[PDB]
Amino acid sequence: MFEARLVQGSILKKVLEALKDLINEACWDISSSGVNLQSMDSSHVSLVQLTLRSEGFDTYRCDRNLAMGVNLTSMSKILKCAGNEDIITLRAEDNADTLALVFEAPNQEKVSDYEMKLMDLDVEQLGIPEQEYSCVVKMPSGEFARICRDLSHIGDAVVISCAKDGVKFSASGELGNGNIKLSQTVTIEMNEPVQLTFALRYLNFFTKATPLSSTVTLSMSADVPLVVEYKIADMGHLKYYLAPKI
Amino acid sequence: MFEARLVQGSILKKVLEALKDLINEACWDISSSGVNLQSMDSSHVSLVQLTLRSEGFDTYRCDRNLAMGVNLTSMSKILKCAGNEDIITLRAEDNADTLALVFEAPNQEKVSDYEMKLMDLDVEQLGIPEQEYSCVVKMPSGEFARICRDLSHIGDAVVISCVKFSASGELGNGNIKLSQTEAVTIEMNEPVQLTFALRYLNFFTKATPLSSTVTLSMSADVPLVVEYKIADMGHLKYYLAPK
Amino acid sequence: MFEARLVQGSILKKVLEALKDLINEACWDISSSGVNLQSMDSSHVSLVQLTLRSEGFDTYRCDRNLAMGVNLTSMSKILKCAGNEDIITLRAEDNADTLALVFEAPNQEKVSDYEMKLMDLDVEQLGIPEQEYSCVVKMPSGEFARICRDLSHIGDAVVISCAKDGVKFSASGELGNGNIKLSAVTIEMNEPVQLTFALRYLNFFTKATPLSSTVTLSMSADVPLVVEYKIADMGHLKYYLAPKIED
Amino acid sequence: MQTLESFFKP
Amino acid sequence: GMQTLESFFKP
Amino acid sequence: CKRPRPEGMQTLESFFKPLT
Repeated sequence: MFEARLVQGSILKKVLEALKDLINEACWDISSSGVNLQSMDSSHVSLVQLTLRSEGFDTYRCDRNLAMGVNLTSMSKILKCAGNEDIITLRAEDNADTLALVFEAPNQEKVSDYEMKLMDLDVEQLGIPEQEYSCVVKMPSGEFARICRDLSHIGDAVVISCAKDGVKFSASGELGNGNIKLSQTVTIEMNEPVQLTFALRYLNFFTKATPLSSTVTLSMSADVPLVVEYKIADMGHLKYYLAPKI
Repeated sequence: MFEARLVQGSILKKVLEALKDLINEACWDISSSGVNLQSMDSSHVSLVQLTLRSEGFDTYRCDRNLAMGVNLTSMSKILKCAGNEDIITLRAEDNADTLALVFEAPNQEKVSDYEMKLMDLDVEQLGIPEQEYSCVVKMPSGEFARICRDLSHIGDAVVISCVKFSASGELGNGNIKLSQTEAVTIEMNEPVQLTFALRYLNFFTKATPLSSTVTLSMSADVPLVVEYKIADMGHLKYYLAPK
Repeated sequence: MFEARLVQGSILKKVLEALKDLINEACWDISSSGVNLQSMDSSHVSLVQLTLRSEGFDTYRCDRNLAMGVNLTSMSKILKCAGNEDIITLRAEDNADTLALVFEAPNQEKVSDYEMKLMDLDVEQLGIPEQEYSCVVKMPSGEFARICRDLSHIGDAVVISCAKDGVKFSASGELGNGNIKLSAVTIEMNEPVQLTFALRYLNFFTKATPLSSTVTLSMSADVPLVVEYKIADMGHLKYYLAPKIED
Repeated sequence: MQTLESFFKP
Repeated sequence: GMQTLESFFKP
Repeated sequence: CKRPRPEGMQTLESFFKPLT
């Protein structure tokens, strides 16, 4: 049995918008520490990791532990029906193939109930080791989204180059090439500098999280996946992982 | 010699947006009491009944009733050429091949004149009686739109049930509960629980901009009626049969 | 080496909106004096002619005249990458197989370099003598564009009819007909003129509409219509359209 | 569904 | 229903 | 048939061994 109420349902809505153009089915891990989701996309080339800590739900009760197999697509059409100012409660009989979703509102006048079936889902979890990356780049999440859109008109892979006082972005295609250089304000923290290439198609799904945070942080190291993180204030985060190109 | 000036042009634009998506052709009947229109979607599952009182208009002239065969699409196209602050005039002559829409721009700056070709047309009409509806729900248009736009993604049919809208499909189901009073009133003499096609309700709701309120009206085993009132001059009632 | 710096780059941006749609390849003539682009559209029924004066830029540098073969689609795509408030700088070498475009944020913190593979084309330029027009109309950019938008939902050409106190645009079609009478609107008319133009082409021109808040239409009996959008203390975009003729 | 004219008088 | 600009302006 | 995979990358499984 799990029940969880959220005063800022605003967020769930956006979480699901993030997750939804990337993966269609996933598995929600529910515990008393909170709500966790790990999923790769269908190519096993990116992966998304979601955490919504119990201490952030304006009401939390996980009774026993619980893995809910969910069509994110379905779920996305449901959270789209939530008003933006709506209080979103979740609830799940401690098994039965069905998760429940309540949208209360401002002046307690309208109340929306949706029940979505769920799914025996045999999905595959990876263990990501604890580590720290050579380069940690912090930038305004907006600035990063438009960067990936811009360069994505030029080419389809981006070359990210980290250095003491700045980071660079480069692409090239049958049109020419282009290069975007940002430099310490946009923050860097770096042991050894880095240079990898990543596929914009996936980056450009990641920035769909952009409304969750005003900042985004990428982490890198030689010949290992990029980490793209968004801090969901007071509450947890969305990491995307992307394997480097080549 | 029909003539109808309307100092709030927008009313008419909103009117044509409200119809053009449901019905493509239609007979505009003009009389001294004002303007009227009745027409079923080609499905024949619904119709719209329009009423624009002669008092509505700032000026109104008519010495011969008149049934104008209008292509609503090309009327919409034209009316998209009206400016929202534009005064609008509709004029048609005793004898009918064309309708004429003038858009006088506020400040004596520009006039535009559009003569629309009319079609000789035979659109069926239905007599609908004045009756007592078990329930009459009232509420803000805005909300009632969102509810259809919402449940559209769940199923293709809503069960209305004094007040509760609800639906369901392959993924699961949903419902929305409104009571009391953002002003949502009820008038009830009998529980009622019909089933309508969202496709249609979603057409009806293009009328939302004419009115911050909508009203539902229903009774068992009979068509739903949804109504938006063009302020201080009339109404736009849609009717839909249940499944 | 060529080098134009335009601090207020939203302008290069609009110029490509205003061109890419009518023509997709052009030849940028660069020189002491400035930039010059003249192309016919593809049917030869219409022509655009751009001038950007050197004294118009914030910074200008030319050592050898240049005809640069540019793919306009590609350049608008790159330009579409600029911040509405970026300083933009065109650079190219004489070598020349490659025009650079640089976008620098007004804090010198973000800076983009997009450098564009060039092209090679022969392009029929056209002799266009300075001439008087027997009638000329000033008008709001916006109002001209709605008028053309409007009218093209009724018919596919517009009779532009001029008087000493009125301009009337009229169109005609399967659904019926329409006209719009116009009495910042000014007519300087050495004599009356009525002529008919294709709304397609006009509807491309009106795109320059974001470059200026005024537009002028210049015309006379059997000579192409001219529609001019003046780019503030810098130059212009002028479009030419041949009048419709008896079939 | 049933057309609207299985409910209305002509 | 139109004519080419080469009619009006000389190459 | 060759199972479709975008050109030029490895699975994450080659980097993060899956739980078992």
